[PDB]
Amino acid sequence: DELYRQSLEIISRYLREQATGAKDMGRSGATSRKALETLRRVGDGVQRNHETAFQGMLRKLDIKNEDDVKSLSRVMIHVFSDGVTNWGRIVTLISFGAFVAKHLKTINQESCIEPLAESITDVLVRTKRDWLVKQRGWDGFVEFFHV
Amino acid sequence: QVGRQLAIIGDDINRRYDSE
Ligand SMILES: [Zn+2]
Repeated sequence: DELYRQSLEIISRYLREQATGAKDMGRSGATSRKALETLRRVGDGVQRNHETAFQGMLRKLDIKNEDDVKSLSRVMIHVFSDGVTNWGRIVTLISFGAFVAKHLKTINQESCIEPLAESITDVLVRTKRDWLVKQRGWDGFVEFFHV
Repeated sequence: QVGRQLAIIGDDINRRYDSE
């Protein structure tokens, strides 16, 4: 499942880099590198322009431990519950994932960041694989925003 | 509530990049 592997590598690297402040590639490295750079520009913009909403959403989720981190899967599924899929929703979910990741670092729950990245990746790849393939994967992601 | 609020924000982001 290369689409899962590539997606996890991009999403995990972004969440962990956002949480730790320290920038840390396999197959399709050139595309994945542009996707991660696109994610830095667009995702940092999303978190800044919607910071107040994200703060309230984070407080509502009330994440105090690793057990509270097993509820986000149902939240991520809710993003696409109306049947609509687009890159804006996808990048917004990953940006909010990075926002949670920063929170998890602050409360010394850094070990939860990887299961969070695996859960975001699973929802995208498991429930939207057809759409992601039709949109040409992360090449299409990079092209859609064309920063 | 949270996933719906993310969907709304994401649609605004999508419109911003998609509009011709
Ligand atoms: Zn609801």
